[PDB]
Amino acid sequence: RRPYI
Amino acid sequence: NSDLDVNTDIYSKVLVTAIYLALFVVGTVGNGVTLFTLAQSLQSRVDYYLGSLALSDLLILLFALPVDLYNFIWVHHPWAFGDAGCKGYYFLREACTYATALNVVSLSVELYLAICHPFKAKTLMSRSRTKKFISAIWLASALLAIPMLFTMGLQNLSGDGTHPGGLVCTPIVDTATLRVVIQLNTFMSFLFPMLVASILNTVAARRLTVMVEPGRVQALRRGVLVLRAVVIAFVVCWLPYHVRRLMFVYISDEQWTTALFDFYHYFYMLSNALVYVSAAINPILYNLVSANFRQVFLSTLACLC
Repeated sequence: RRPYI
Repeated sequence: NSDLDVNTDIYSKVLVTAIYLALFVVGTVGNGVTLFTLAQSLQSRVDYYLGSLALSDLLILLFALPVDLYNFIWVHHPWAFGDAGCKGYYFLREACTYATALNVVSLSVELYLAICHPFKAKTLMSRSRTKKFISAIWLASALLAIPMLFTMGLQNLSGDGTHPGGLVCTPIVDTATLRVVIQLNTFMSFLFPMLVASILNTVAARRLTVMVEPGRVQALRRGVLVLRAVVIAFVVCWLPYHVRRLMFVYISDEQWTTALFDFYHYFYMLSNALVYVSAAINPILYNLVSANFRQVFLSTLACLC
């Protein structure tokens, strides 16, 4: 689950 | 669905909110009244440089802060603004960073040249050519900030990409090119320039101790110390920011768990807070050491009231 910010 | 949300303590949200408010008011008033105060033999030039710096600070504080508070900390998703909002935001940030860095380095250069070569300290940059150099810093910073207009964008990551609540201001470009541009910003807007500035500060200090009109040294030394404070505050504040962005890409999807996710977000809160601190710290470093800047500051704020 990679961050998007 | 709705998985794009971020697990963050409400206590921490309110915390960084209040902090951002304080930094906002302090920084805005500081840099603003500084700019009004700025309106000479040599100090005019360094006033132009400080003008550029405080201007950049005003840009980040006024413009980047409320965007950061609303979406990045409170809302998370969906992106409420436009694509121009996103791209323009990141572009503004990066341009401000490059501008600040160049201003610092050039300040170190002009300081070294001021103390070591007074004979060439008058001829090197007339105020016109100085302003031209400032505009040059601005435009170059823009040119370097260009990739953010291409790198950043919007993607619907609601799984299917159809759900409106999945709209997200995210880097559209691949992982590799992302690593590339992050490296570009890290090297050019942080590492290299602060390295140069630190070197010039060390040399300025050494040759200052070597050099020791006796009263003039008292003022120039003040200049040096102020510069030192600015530099150290810059590096120490921007270091975790760049690391965070490096962290953002240097960790694989399999490695990305919910723990590292939330941790990355709290670290985002922290690092950005440190950034805005670095933004608001400048007028304080000016007032505290100079005293005269502080008295005229109080005079002007008394003029406004």
